[PDB]
Amino acid sequence: DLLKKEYTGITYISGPLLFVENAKDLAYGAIVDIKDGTGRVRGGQVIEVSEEYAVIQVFEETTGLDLATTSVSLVEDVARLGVSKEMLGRRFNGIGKPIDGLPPITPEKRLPITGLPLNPVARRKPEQFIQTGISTIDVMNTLVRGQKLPIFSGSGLPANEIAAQIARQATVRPDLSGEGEKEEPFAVVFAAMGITQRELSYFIQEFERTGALSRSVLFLNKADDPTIERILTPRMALTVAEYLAFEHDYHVLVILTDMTNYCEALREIGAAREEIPGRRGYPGYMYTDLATIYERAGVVEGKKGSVTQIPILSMPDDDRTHPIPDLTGYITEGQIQLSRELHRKGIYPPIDPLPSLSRLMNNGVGKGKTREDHKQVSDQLYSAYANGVDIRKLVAIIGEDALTENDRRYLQFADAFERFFINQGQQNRSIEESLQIAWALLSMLPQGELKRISKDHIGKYYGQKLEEIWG
Amino acid sequence: KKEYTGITYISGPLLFVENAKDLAYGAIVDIKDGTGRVRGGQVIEVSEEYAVIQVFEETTGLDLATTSVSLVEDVARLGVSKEMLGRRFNGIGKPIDGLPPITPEKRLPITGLPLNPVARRKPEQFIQTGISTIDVMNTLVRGQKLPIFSGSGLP
Amino acid sequence: MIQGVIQKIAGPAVIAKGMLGARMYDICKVGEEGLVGEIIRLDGDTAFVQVYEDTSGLKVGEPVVSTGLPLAVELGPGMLNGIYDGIQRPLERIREKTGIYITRGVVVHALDREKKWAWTPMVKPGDEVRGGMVLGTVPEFGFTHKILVPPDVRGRVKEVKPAGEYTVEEPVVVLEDGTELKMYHTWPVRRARPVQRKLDPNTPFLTGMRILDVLFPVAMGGTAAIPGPFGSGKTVTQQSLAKWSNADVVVYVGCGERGNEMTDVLVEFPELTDPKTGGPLMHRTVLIANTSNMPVAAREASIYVGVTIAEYFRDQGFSVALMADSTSRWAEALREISSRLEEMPAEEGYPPYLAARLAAFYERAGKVITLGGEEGAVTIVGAVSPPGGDMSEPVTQSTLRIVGAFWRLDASLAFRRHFPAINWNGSYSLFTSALDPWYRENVAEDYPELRDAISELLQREAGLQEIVQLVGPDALQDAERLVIEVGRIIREDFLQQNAYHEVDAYCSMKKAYGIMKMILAFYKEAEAAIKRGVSIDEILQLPVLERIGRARYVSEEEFPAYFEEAMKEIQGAFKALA
Ligand SMILES: Nc1ncnc2c1ncn2[C@@H]1O[C@H](COP(=O)(O)OP(=O)(O)O)[C@@H](O)[C@H]1O
Ligand SMILES: [Mg+2]
Repeated sequence: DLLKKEYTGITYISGPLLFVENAKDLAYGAIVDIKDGTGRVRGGQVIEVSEEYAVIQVFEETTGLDLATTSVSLVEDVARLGVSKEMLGRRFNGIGKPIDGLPPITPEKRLPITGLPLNPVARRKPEQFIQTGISTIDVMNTLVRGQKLPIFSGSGLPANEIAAQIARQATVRPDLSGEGEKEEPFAVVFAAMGITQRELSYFIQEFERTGALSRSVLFLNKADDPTIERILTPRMALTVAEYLAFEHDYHVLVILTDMTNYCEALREIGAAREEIPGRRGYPGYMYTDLATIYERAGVVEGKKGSVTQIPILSMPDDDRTHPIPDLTGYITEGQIQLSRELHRKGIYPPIDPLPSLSRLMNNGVGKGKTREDHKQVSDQLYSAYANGVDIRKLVAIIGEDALTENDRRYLQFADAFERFFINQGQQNRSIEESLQIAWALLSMLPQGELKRISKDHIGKYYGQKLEEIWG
Repeated sequence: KKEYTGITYISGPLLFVENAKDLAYGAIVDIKDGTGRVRGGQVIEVSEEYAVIQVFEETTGLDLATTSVSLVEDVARLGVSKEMLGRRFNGIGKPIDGLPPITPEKRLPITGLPLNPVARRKPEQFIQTGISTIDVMNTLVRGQKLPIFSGSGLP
Repeated sequence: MIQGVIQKIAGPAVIAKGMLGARMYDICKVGEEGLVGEIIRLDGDTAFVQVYEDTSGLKVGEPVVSTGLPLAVELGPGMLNGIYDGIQRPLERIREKTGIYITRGVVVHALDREKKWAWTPMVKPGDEVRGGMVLGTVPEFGFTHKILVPPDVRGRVKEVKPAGEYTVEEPVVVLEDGTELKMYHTWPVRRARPVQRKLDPNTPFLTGMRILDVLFPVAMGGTAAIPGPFGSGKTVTQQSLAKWSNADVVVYVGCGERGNEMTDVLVEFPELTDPKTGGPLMHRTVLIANTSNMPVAAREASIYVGVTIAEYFRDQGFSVALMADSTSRWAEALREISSRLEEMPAEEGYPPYLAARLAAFYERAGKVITLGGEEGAVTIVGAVSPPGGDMSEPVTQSTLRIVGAFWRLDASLAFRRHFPAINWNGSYSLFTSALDPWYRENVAEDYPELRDAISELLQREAGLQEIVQLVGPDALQDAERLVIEVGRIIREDFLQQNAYHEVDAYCSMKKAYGIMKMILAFYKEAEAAIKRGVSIDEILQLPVLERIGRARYVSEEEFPAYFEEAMKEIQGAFKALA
């Protein structure tokens, strides 16, 4: 329709909720406009409708509202976002309004922000290897195009720097796969939820220096912005990413700054509505709500585009069993976990290899894709590093002077591994250099102890000395 | 005999029936629906306005229009006899071995009266269980309560 | 039938008024779009409906129509080589009616009405028919699909159709009472299909994994549970079981998990080979898919549909294996609905009736004599996803008290890339003593003795590890260092298995028996050598260790020569020490 209808008779305002009685004409999930007595207009959404009264959650703060003059008017029945190809290079707030001073976009379509589930028949397996330039990711936790790979961080760990480095250095290798094509760079969709100025300025300066702002769409919700707007931002960011990737064949990389703030914003609404909580007070439906965000990535059969997600989240008191990391690990296809101990020693990036995992690693590596010895080298490195870490605990009891000759080899291997393979700085290693370093690290062990590697590769790559690379 | 048809609420294992103040607390009732199937139930609360019944089995076929409730017995009772040696029962007294039901010498409430502490006497005789680790070191005496603590996969 | 109007909408729950006369658990049509619903609570003139589709955009006042029947599934030919959602709708035809996204209100039939099947009658006019008897035979992907009388239909045959090609809607047999029997029938998903008699379990369910087949066996009609934290190996193990097991028909239920896992099955299975028939592997598999971002209320329906289909294939004389990807999501969905019902919750917010549902789901398995006199079996393997790996969860504890086998996974083993990462200390199996008469006749006469010796060695190694943590490995005597090293060899050779390797992914029973025999022979020779005077540092450098340690990758057809060479090499190596 083209008319407008206003509902008066608000009977309850408290916190983020608002009740209106005679609003039975409002559809469930609709978007409404709340008009103040001074003319200010605020947004809202219906979360429960009945013939007795309707419940509306308010995005902005409730200061200045009164029960005598406030009125509620309908905007649209289903929350929709106007998208276009021209929003590349623009900046928007948490609810989609421009904040760069340019005039508003002209839509080509209006798409629901909640999205729709992808048909499992229409999906296809992600198999394209992506070279990030980090040895601990490229070799042992390989990332493929179309994967959801979050980063598990801490309070003082440099997760933002790692994400910026990955976005700067990411590329595919068509020469290894035999295609011979030259690709085009990823389009970036950046969604910030409760971000601070200290990190936002760093991200802006990094994107300005790398020149990636002309290919980027930014959704910013700052720390002093209203909390309830964080419900919408991931949905609109993923709607734009899906539209671009599956209508214009772009390769889209999506970064979400902090899902912990999103979970707190969800817990506020859940506690306001007296929902049955899960563990640590979070609402019981948080798994489904987190699933409606993560599973919007992947690849689609018969289409060139793709969506890749790199969420970032902070672990409270570095606890892996906290509900947010627990459900994120249950939903996503792996994780990258940073270590505080490696950070204290000065190692950058401080990626801990043992708790990290990549589920789609087997699809994108092997013969004809990267190299024939990738997986076995990764397995041998994992086993040897685990043995060295185990010996580190025996040393604290019996002393390192009482060790056998065999265990000292594992201890020195662990030390050299930490000091050379993980620690790389800002340099951009290729996959071949990372494999060369890995083979140079495996050469310090006896040839008969490489149980997980076939003799064919051992006879071809073993024997290279680490001083030949760094000397 | 008498049937109550004032059902007003069904949700999960509970149902409410109005004007049922004649039902004693803890009684056993039969729930009948339009298809003729009969289910069991127990009264868990009696009031002036309605009574609350916990339903055995499942409540798939029930509806508020045709459901009726009839009384079976006010107190859960079991018929006992010496014919029961060699029989199998399903946990509420119904045979499952295929033999005809026994004829009861008496009907007793399943909840038992406490023993008078001045009526007991000290246990003084043992039971041969045939297991050396129980017979020799942890002997079982007639009148003892000797539990067995086990794990999950233990036999 | 009863009609009403919507009174209140709140998420996945809809309350309709004017619903007097409706019955519990009936299927309703909600709104102008005709969304599928189910009544779960009656209160006066109102009814409480949960919706199996998204409820965004609905308005108060839309009509609600009750069908008067519970949820049911169509059972007949054409179910193999297909994928269904939570309420049995084919996804391959939703893929045609809609684009790459799944939308609301799509009405498709479970069985294709256009395809014609070659009908071959087996009954004659004048014959007495009864529930569970066969009416005819229809070929399907190398099988022989048998048309079955519905379980509660009795009568006498009036006329039958001659041999020919008909659709599933064609009435082939007409009874004297006027009832027509088609090529399919409908059955409520919450009623277990009746049988004649249950039977004891005496035949093992071969999985292809050494540790599960040898140490913790499960019988053909048994049940098992595999709990563990995220990243421990539950899905890979279940898919390996789907690939390599000896079941005739495999039913897979993706209750609330990722969609890429179902995509992998849809893509890779048509290229694999059925082990016992030689055809494509997907021709024996039925998939039920309800991913994480699908509507919440359909998770229970997927489980019930899967178990009902698995029982339907049981009645035809097949042995069916049913895999449940996660039974914890079912409990979470129950908790989410219980939140919308405002009822009193249990220990961790779950409804109190959760254990009854879990018990009723698991007790549908077992080996039976069907109503037609044939023999069938259904075995259920269900995964559990505890929050944070806490095994004291109510769902984990409820499952522990009804299953026959328990395969606990460990995160510490998965961290060091030791797979299948089965925790030997916390796992058990109750079918071990009943399968011995099969093992003695089909594998070897001394196989249970070898298995018990291996278990004793593992127990002794587990006993010594408390001292190694206390005073270090070097303080032990050589006779105990031998036990420690043999335990390490067993752990790194026999128990470890790679599911993605070209050869090691599948292992027969005789190969595992040969490996166990080689390990025990080496241990006996080493124990004899220590008392003679040889230091242990001499023994564990013999080249026969590499011969033992790489026997995993030897192919099945080449193993008998390798075994006979290694057994001679053991004696050749151990006589030259002292
Ligand atoms: N038998 C095995 N052989 C080799 N790798 C395995 C095996 N089992 C599990 N894995 C590895 O462990 C990971 C576990 O992933 P998955 O089983 O999908 O998740 P979850 O167990 O949390 O459902 C997989 O990515 C796989 O690479
Ligand atoms: Mg899984």
